[PDB]
Amino acid sequence: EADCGLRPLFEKKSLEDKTERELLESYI
Amino acid sequence: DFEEIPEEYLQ
Amino acid sequence: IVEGSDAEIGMSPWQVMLFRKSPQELLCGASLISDRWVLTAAHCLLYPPWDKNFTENDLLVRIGKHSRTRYERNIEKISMLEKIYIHPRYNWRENLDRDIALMKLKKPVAFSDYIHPVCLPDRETAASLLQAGYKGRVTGWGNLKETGQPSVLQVVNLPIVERPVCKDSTRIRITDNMFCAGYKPDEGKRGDACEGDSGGPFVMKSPFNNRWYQMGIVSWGEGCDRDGKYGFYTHVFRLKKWIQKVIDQFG
Ligand SMILES: NC(=[NH2+])c1cc2cc(-c3cccc(-c4ccccc4)c3O)[nH]c2cc1Cl
Ligand code: NA
Repeated sequence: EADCGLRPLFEKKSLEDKTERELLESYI
Repeated sequence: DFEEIPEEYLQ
Repeated sequence: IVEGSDAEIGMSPWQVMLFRKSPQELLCGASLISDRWVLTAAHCLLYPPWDKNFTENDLLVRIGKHSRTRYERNIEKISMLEKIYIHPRYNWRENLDRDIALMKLKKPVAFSDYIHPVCLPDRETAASLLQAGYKGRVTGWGNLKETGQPSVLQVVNLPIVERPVCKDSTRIRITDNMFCAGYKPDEGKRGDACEGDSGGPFVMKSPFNNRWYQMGIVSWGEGCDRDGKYGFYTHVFRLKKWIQKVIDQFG
């Protein structure tokens, strides 16, 4: 869906949630 | 435990 | 969710709740993929071993929630179902292989800061993200211990495990339509889904285009957070052609 996966309160405002870091950091 | 939900959602 | 914390408002806006009308109880978790489709685990709907076979009329889908038991007036939406589709080769007799099912909502829902669909992965995103050691996130309002229900949506980030380990942890036959995730006893970290979380989403955030994709569905495990054991999830990408097909065949 084009717009899928971009959260109004986070991605769309450039705000991160407290643990997403953990995830991106596991990707390497 | 669940709180009641509006009657219109059962019908 | 065991050893998971409370979510933040709008952290998983695609998290759905399958609610039963009578009695009024939480059944499973599910996710919103478009404005009319919800995806979940087929065992949440049909499980003959325990005479479970729900129908359209028996369920309610509640989207926009945070709280488990409250009717968050003006924030969540409740929809009725038009049709339920279970995968034709769903295997409840042996290992819950192809544990997936789609639900069509009576009417489309409107998105808000609390309701937004998730992305379903594409061969390339599957390929790059489903790697052992990579974490995903699971959410639900399921139990907090094996044997203790939360008031708010819970979240836990788990690593994907290598298939051989998954296999060597159970006596159930694993198929290519499942993947398992969880920490090794050795990693002094825990977390796990549990009763009530079934059907919900396992998602990852693509570091390429910043979107969240739903790679797996909560399918099964043996106990909740037991050491030496893991959780198994339906492999969404491996069954994506099925998905596409019922969608562009029925709506
Ligand atoms: N990783 C885990 N440890 C785990 C545990 C359970 C436990 C369940 C579960 C337990 C009892 C009943 C149901 C159930 C049966 C029929 C319908 C709805 C729920 C469950 O999904 N689902 C689970 C999914 C997972 Cl990943
Ligand atoms: Na474990």
